[PDB]
Amino acid sequence: GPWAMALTPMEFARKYNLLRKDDALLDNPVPGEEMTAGIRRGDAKRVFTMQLGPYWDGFEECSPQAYALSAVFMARMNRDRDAANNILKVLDKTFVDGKPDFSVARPVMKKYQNSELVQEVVAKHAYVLTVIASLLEAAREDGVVPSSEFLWLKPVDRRLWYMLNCVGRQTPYSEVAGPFAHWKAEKEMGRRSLVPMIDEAIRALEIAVKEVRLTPRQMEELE
Amino acid sequence: PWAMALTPMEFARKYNLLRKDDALLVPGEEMTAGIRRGDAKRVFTMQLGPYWDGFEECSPQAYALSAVFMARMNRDRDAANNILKVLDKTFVDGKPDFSVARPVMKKYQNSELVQEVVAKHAYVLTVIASLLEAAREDGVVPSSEFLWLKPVDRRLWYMLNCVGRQTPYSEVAGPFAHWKAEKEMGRRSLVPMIDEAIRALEIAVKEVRLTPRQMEELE
Repeated sequence: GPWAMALTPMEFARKYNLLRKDDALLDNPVPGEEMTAGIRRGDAKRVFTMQLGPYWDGFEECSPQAYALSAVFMARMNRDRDAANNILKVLDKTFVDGKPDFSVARPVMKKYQNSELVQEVVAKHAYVLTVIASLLEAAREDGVVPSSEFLWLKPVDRRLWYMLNCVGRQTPYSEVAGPFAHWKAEKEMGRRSLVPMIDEAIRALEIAVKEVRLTPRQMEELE
Repeated sequence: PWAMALTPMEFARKYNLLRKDDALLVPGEEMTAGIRRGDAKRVFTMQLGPYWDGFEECSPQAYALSAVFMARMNRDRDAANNILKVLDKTFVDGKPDFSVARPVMKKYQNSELVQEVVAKHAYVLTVIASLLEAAREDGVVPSSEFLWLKPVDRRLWYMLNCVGRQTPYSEVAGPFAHWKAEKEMGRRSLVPMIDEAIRALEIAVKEVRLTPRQMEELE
């Protein structure tokens, strides 16, 4: 269960009771749109909002894994691969063994957290997830940083793993669609936002749900 | 969080291998258990896994990592890196593409150095252990280039992470000892040669003091 596939949009919507009878269609049927559910927008706002996670409030307050990965991407932003790789290898080796110390990253955090490029990112994003996404995107200015290199993350932190895997994708997994939409909104607004900006997640979920035909049993099952 | 390799004492409890060791036997050995030698033999025998019987008969994971290691034995880093790059990328998405190994398995399976390994090892696990050890004559090939194996095949992950190590994890002590035994005899052996794993488990269990709670349970 630490290693399941990402939920598809339809599976996400069923897992969180987000499907409804679509009464715009059920009172005004549109040709080429039959046998499709609608989405409960209010409940989806809640769900996407709860994916956003904690506000950024100093790197020392981050999770151990977010801390140590931020340090790597910092080190890369600042063009220091051996600090970056060294953290990658220690976490790799201790992943083979029982549990890792992310504490290997502390010296690199200390050295780069107040650096110009890191301070630009933190200025411009308000959530841990959206800070670190932007930190990954800047570290890929240096070169190659695939999610490969921190494969160990998926069982530790499913959400963080999916957020970081969608950096560079155009469409995110439904389980990180909230912070991804918010990250983009921050980027479009040119500032950090503490107010959740997750509407694009809802619109995309609606659309993805509209592309899937239900059976009649399934249509009657909608409330 | 992450599933840790069992210690010797946990391995021993999990397979019900501890036994009351009699009041007709050692100072400094108060509160220790003995081992059921027969039952441990059967557990280590079962860890050996299947006989090697053609590369087409291996699991998809074993097939592809074997293909990687052969490629390195024959010094084609690129086709080895391509496979690994491709299984990384691909595991990160829904399911890794083991089929990418197929071409590589076809090109080097009958090559001199692979044939020498296959000749000398009777088990899949002992074959691929030796394929990995030989792949390291080319360069560094850590289990860090195949982190994904840990959840796909735990046994194989543990076997391959033990190549280079002097003491194995208990969960692969059988095929580790067999592998050493075959390298020592200079031939493949179909009869399990797993006594070293029994002797190591006994030594390790004797270093661990039990509580009065745990001693009361022994037979």
